[PDB]
Amino acid sequence: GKFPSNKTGRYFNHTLVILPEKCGTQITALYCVLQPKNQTNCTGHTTY
Amino acid sequence: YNFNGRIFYIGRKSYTPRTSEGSIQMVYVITANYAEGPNNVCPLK
Amino acid sequence: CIVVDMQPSYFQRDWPRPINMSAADGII
Ligand SMILES: *[C@@H]1O[C@H](CO)[C@@H](O[C@@H]2O[C@H](CO)[C@@H](O[C@@H]3O[C@H](CO)[C@@H](O)[C@H](O)[C@@H]3O)[C@H](O)[C@H]2NC(C)=O)[C@H](O)[C@H]1NC(C)=O
Ligand SMILES: *[C@@H]1O[C@H](CO)[C@@H](O)[C@H](O)[C@H]1NC(C)=O
Ligand SMILES: *[C@@H]1O[C@H](CO)[C@@H](O)[C@H](O)[C@H]1NC(C)=O
Ligand SMILES: *[C@@H]1O[C@H](CO)[C@@H](O)[C@H](O)[C@H]1NC(C)=O
Repeated sequence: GKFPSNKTGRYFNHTLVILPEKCGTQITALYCVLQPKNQTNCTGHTTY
Repeated sequence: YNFNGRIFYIGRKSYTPRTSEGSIQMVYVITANYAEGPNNVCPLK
Repeated sequence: CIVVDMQPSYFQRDWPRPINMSAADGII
């Protein structure tokens, strides 16, 4: 979908994210709902 | 319906899930994959 | 929360490595 700041890259339901952790020694996979936060330049408001 | 910001014309129609006496009528779909490798899933004998 | 700098102009150097079929690079 679209961000409230008219940007692109928001996923509106369950997302699968693959993250490397601990200096590239662990690979994790989270299937979680990704909610935007409301902080300045932090996925909230009209400035992003 | 306004999903995500897009217009979606939908339609919902209900039905009775179970009979009068209280027996739930299920539908079970079972898909079995026969592959060329070793067969893991087995019946318990 | 964190002010970052986004500038894709410096991120365009190519050094391409295309797929070589004779080595089976991406064959599953
Ligand atoms: C699938 O599951 C059923 C139920 O768990 C298994 O049937 C059970 O089989 C055992 C032994 O074959 C039975 O135990 C026997 O019980 C009688 C009294 O009921 C007792 O006198 C004997 O000494 C013995 O302990 C058990 O009753 C029986 N249960 C039922 C509900 O039939 C069945 O064997 C399983 N299939 C397999 C493992 O392939
Ligand atoms: C996707 O997210 C919306 C946001 O509320 C939710 O209503 C919907 O149920 C979600 N999709 C599924 C399949 O649960
Ligand atoms: C991303 O950056 C490139 C590099 O200038 C640009 O050509 C492209 O239009 C940008 N895309 C978006 C969606 O901002
Ligand atoms: C593919 O790899 C082989 C093995 O080194 C090499 O001989 C060949 O030239 C390569 N092909 C290309 C198109 O790079």
